Amino acid sequence: GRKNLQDSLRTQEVVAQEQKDLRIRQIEEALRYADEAKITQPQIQQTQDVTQDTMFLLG
Amino acid sequence: KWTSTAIITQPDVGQIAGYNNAMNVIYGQAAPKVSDLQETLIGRFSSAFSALAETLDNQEEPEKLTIEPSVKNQQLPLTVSYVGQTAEGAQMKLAQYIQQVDDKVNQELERDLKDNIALGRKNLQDSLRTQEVVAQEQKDLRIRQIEEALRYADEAKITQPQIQQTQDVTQDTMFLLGSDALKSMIQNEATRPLAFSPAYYQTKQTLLDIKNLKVTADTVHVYRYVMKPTLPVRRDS
Amino acid sequence: SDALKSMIQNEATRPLAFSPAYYQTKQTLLDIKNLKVTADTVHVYRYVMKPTLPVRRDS
Amino acid sequence: KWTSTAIITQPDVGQIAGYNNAMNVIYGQAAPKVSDLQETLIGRFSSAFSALAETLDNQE
Repeated sequence: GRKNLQDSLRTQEVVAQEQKDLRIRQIEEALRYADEAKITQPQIQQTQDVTQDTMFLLG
Repeated sequence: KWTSTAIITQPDVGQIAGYNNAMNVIYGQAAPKVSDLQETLIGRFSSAFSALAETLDNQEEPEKLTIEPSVKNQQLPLTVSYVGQTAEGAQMKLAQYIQQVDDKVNQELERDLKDNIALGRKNLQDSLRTQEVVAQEQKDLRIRQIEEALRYADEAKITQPQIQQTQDVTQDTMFLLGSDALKSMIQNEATRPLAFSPAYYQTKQTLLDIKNLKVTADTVHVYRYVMKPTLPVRRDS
Repeated sequence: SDALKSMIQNEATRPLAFSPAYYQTKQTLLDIKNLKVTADTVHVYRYVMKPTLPVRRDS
Repeated sequence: KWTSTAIITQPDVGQIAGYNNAMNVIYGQAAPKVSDLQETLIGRFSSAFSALAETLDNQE
């Protein structure tokens, strides 16, 4: 069971890394788009946990 | 010449639990039923036992293996008996024959289990492939709406925010976000992350577990020994 | 007016309004085309007893 | 001269399940009911088993 569990935790890290890498790509695309739109500044004085779609408000 | 006896009872309930879980995943909604699994295991043994017993009965040899309920001393379950021509031999053969039948069924169960898995791999692989197409199509439509919106915006005379807070909205209203952001999305249309169907991601989770999966079908038994074969002092035939 | 003109100018393209029947049609088509079944590993019988000892009589 | 016997019982329920589930879910009122699937499988099993026996008796 412990051998299984150690394997499972290992495979799971690989899936996490792939997702982590994909989100970082979406962030790289969002920056060029935000500059292009002419938002190079915060549209809110606040900061919040924010999805890709509403991300642009961060500046 | 000499009758050696052994006493047996029920299946090992625990051992099959993993076979039952796997079977539920593969078959799913269609329903493999619990009932049919009990019938498939019990059937491999039944059919196989009867045949061995059959072969022994027909030959003009005194090698007679029989089953009926009989008493132990403290439990009444099934008593199995074998008549051998030497006492030591009746005890050895009886052990060997119950076991040999255990091995036969376990190999038939392992064999069917393989068959279940192979059917599941064709089905998963085909579903996964189909699911991507529908998602990519739906996506291609949403991209089209982003294009339509841009055209609408350039006519509408809104090229910049009429709404300060960004949100997702359909092509008729989208233009209010402003043309400039819309122009970029179209320009970089290809890189955008691919859309997933609620079914698709589920499929991937299931496949992901399936490769991890542990299951037994070589150490399962269909009987347990209450009394293991003993050396006889009975000269009944 | 500005939006309303754009819609008329690009009248042809406009999305299609679809009934529940459309989604049911694609749903049913997708589902038959995946399906697989059994064809030789299916039995409709079980043996309580495997053919046995000939010394019996019947008519 | 010498007669062989076998004893049989119910169908293997899990294996037919898919055929029945798919059929009802996809078609609805339009193709066979769970009852009608059942009736049809047995009507077919029963007519064939009996027909082999019938031909066989009639032979001497």
